[PDB]
Amino acid sequence: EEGKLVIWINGDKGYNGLAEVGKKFEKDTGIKVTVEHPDKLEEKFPQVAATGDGPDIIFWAHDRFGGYAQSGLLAEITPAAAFQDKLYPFTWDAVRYNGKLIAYPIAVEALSLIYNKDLLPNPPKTWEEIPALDKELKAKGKSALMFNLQEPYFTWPLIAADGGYAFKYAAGKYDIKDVGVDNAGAKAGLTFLVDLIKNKHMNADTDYSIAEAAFNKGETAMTINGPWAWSNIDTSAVNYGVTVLPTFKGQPSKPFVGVLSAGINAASPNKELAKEFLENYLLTDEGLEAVNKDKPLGAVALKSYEEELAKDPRIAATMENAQKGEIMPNIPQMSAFWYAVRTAVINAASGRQTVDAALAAAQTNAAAAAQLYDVMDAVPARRWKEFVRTLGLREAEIEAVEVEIGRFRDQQYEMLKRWRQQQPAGLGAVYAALERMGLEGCVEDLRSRLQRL
Ligand SMILES: OC[C@H]1O[C@H](O[C@H]2[C@H](O)[C@@H](O)[C@@H](O)O[C@@H]2CO)[C@H](O)[C@@H](O)[C@@H]1O
Repeated sequence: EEGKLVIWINGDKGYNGLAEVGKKFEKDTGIKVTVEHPDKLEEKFPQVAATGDGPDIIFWAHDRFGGYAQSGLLAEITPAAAFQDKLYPFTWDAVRYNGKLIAYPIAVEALSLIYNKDLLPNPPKTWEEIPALDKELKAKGKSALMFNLQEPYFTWPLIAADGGYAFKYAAGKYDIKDVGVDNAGAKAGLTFLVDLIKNKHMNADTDYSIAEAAFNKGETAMTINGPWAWSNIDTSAVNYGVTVLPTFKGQPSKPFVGVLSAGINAASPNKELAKEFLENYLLTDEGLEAVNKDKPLGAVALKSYEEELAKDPRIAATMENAQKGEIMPNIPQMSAFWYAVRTAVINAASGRQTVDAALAAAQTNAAAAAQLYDVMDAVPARRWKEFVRTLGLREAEIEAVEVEIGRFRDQQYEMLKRWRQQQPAGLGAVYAALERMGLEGCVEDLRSRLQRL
């Protein structure tokens, strides 16, 4: 409410360093700033966004924000040109949706190969030598590589290496009908990983926590993680280097590059309080450093502080894997891409389906669920569950998109409920709700539009 900014950020980031920026904002303003890191906040936000229980500011990679923006869930970001010139232009590209800036870019993230120099002074240049490397390391009682296999964010670089892609980009924007998840490149990539499991070089149940504790206790020679993981490795007794990810079939693995961004809730009563903290407190040299001290940000978007961080060879390696990778689209159809790839990798890793059944299933489901967003606002009110039931698409990854779209539609009805009570609300979500509620909603919609002038 008024007199407080509640901020949502994921738990693997420096929320205590971010809180320290919230203290300094309170010493000058008296305004209290609370930072919390809820479980599944990226899925919890579309549930409580337009309600009085949503955050004022939400921190996540830029790929989740276009679904928020298209729903009208976030207020438009309009900094002065003098403030925009303080950040790199490509960071603003990642937060521009339909010509509108929708968030504040914070830092550039990219996965890197992190290795123990004591167990491995020269890291492998190719994926293909980890099998032979692991055998020599399992004789030593250890393993070669352990990383999170439960999230496709970590496994996508190998899948993308030989030619996999999410949505084909061609001349200005992406084609959601062109998904490259089961092409010859993505199959060879996922086959190599599955080959590592069946050959006893990796465990299919390895997650983030096990892979981190194994590397930080010297049990595996390598892991794959981002800049946020460096702080936990510093505290342990391992001398580590970070460098390029291995190549596959002679081509560099292409990770999905995420730009950590801060979006402002369109239903927040303290939008101006949020921009002042963001523009004049966090996005400063001493604000970024308070967070980077907690757990590192990576290549920050602030050009002044990025001069100091570019010295770090760990930052240079992050940028090298980011140029070899590709930036994530911010389109709402990314949620459909992820949900379908998570199931394909887990099913192929556990052997429940072959690499071919897994990647062909995800290809059709990701291309089918992508079209649901094109009619999310068209389906008339009270009819979304009826619409879903009629289609009969009973696939887990497709209905995960149906549920989120249903969550998006509910928040637009909350925005209309507040807007009718002269409360803070996003006008785009108000109109999106009104334009699916019959002829009287379209009269109330346009009548409103005509008084705005
Ligand atoms: O897994 C940790 C890592 O996850 C994030 O990457 C996400 C992506 O941003 C989401 O849209 C999700 O659907 O897909 C990926 C997970 O599979 C962040 O990019 C990163 O900061 C975070 O550490």
